[PDB]
Amino acid sequence: GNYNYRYRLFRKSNLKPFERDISTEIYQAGSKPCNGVEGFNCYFPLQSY
Amino acid sequence: ESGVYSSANNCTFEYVSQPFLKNLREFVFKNIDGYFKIYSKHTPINLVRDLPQGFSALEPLVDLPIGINITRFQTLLALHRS
Ligand SMILES: *[C@@H]1O[C@H](CO)[C@@H](O[C@@H]2O[C@H](CO)[C@@H](O)[C@H](O)[C@H]2NC(C)=O)[C@H](O)[C@H]1NC(C)=O
Ligand SMILES: *[C@@H]1O[C@H](CO)[C@@H](O[C@@H]2O[C@H](CO)[C@@H](O)[C@H](O)[C@H]2NC(C)=O)[C@H](O)[C@H]1NC(C)=O
Repeated sequence: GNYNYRYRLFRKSNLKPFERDISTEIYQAGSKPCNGVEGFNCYFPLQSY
Repeated sequence: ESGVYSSANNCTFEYVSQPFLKNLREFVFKNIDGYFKIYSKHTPINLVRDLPQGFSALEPLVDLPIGINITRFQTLLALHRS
């Protein structure tokens, strides 16, 4: 299983054409402020295949 | 060149070209669709304080194929540190 091929899953909004995002930060999936603590309603967008 | 940059991480783009510079120097910077456009013009100014009365066009100077979500900018000086 090659897990090096990962990609971003969650983001605040969409992308303008032809640009790249390298923000490796927790994404808040709900009303719980992650504040660098992860947990519920908080996910790491980068996941592999 | 050691102004402020101290933790320059791995990055993508570098470029070098000719230098630009009572000199009225006008520049236009635009960012459209991951493209950076720079127009420039240099004139000999003879007015005291503010912009003069007249008309002068600006020629295109450089284009860059780099996509950045630019929102702010600042000017760089070279003070007499001595
Ligand atoms: C080269 O760029 C990559 C792209 O971000 C860096 O990868 C991660 O960078 C963050 C810092 O924002 C680190 O916390 C991670 O540990 C890095 N992931 C790794 C190393 O697998 C990478 O750090 C950059 N290279 C260097 C030497 O900084
Ligand atoms: C470029 O960066 C700015 C940084 O503020 C982004 O502006 C924020 O975008 C988020 C996206 O949901 C909004 O929730 C904030 O309210 C915005 N803040 C401000 C001050 O505008 C902007 O979206 C970025 N451009 C992109 C991602 O294309």
